[PDB]
Amino acid sequence: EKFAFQAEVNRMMKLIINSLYKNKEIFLRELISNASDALDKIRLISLTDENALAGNEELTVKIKCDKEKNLLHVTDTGVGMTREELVKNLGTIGTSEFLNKMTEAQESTSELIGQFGVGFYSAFLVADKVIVTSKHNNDTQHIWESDSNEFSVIADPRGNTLGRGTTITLVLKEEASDYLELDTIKNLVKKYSQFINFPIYVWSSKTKTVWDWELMN
Ligand SMILES: CCNC(=O)[C@H]1O[C@@H](n2cnc3c(N)ncnc32)[C@H](O)[C@@H]1O
Repeated sequence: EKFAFQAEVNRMMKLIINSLYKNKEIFLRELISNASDALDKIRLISLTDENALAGNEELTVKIKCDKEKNLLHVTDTGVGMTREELVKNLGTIGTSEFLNKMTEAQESTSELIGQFGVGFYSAFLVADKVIVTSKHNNDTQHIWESDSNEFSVIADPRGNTLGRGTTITLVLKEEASDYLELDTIKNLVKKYSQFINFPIYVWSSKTKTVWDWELMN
């Protein structure tokens, strides 16, 4: 259940965190970009697999703020991940070139992070803990969590609650509490969803005060 990150991943997490220090809100752009890719994959599968979308008939990205819990949630209904995939895909990693590319560019990698497929780690810039709950058609719902010093994966004792997809839950750092603010979230989600071809909603409030999904693109 408990794993260590690959040496290269530790170096990469540090690089990413060190360079994006001043431009932190791109973590949201990167997570949204990953959710898009997840949806594209499931959509490509729905073409050859008639049952692919069985677990969840929708193809969306929903974001919600839990200010009391101090949590940020980014859930997609994409391909999702198996237990093995959570361990390999997040715990392991043009890797060597990217390393030299990043260092020589820090001595704006904001674009070089999205280029390569490692924007997920940028979450650690605003979170102390990152939790990945995911449901894949060929496995049971699992949870991956890490504070960057190690990571573990277990079976979700809650069972299949997603159907299919992934929820990225970020335990926000104290100085990152502005991201629990709906409007701070909407400005960032409306800015980073304008290129995404799947609908992105933010659990917002309207006034008396009812809550519901508000589309962002
Ligand atoms: C190096 C960081 N790891 C990733 O972003 C990879 O992990 C998996 N991943 C990350 N976020 C998601 C997601 N929301 N849905 C599906 N796979 C994901 C993909 O294979 C990514 O390429």
